[PDB]
Amino acid sequence: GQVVADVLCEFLEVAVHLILYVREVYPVGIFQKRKKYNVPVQMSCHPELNQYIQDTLHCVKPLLEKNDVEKVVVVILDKEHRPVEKFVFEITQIDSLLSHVEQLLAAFILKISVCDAVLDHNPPGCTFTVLVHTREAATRNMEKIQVIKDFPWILADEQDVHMHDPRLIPLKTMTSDILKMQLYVEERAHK
Amino acid sequence: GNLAGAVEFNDVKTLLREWITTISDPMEEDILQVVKYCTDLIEEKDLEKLDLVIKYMKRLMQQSVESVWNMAFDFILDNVQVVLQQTYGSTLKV
Amino acid sequence: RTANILKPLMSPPSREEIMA
Repeated sequence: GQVVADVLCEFLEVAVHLILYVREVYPVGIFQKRKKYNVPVQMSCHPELNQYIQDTLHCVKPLLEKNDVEKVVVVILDKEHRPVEKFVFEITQIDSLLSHVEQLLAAFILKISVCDAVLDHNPPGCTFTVLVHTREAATRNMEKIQVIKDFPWILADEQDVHMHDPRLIPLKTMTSDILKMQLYVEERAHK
Repeated sequence: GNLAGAVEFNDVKTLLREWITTISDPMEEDILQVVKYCTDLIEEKDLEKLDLVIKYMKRLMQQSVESVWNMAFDFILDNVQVVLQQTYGSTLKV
Repeated sequence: RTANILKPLMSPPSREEIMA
């Protein structure tokens, strides 16, 4: 069921672009709307930013193939390179309705699109990064993820990760034969 | 600059000898811990330690009977080189 | 200090780089 990796990587790329739209990491003047999941989405048209997102999900896809990823996380960092909010895609993995699962992903997009309602404003000058939490610490994980030259990965320190006393804002959970995933946000207690 | 407790270098050289010499199949977790130790030396601007750590490990790991320690060394260095290539524009000599 | 968290070394382009 490595279709899941192909489906998830498509979805995560779309969800990362939308997350940076909705949280204002980047100017409105680089987004353009496009249709995924027969819901609209708002994707970047900046090449360097698009390359960073595609480079990242190119390296993750094979860890997804073996169900070796517990979480893919989009981290909003503050100007001090400190996490301020985290969008966590928590992942658990033939009556096969692959066609119906892709459309269950639309509800993620609509929840993401309206999530500034239920979240505090971020400090100005935020950037982001991507964390991949593996199910187990395995040599094979890092062998698979270092395939793009000029795009190496490292093991994150507690600084790349740690938020004191965060709040948890659940957004959407799905429960299928082939894809068990939920999206929740962790926001920093304060600014 | 942590390696599983040891800040002082000579202590690191000592945690790494006990580990490589007495244990014939290392857990992947500990190999990853040495890679993170090495990439942290890069962030913290200690290329001399980095060089000395690689040299110490290359001796001990390549001298092992157990072929696992040989492939663990290749793995460690591979993940250090790709960090150096980007952070410094270059590759560590041996 | 468990070692199961991977991240790109590289930063994405800064809000600056993009409005060139």
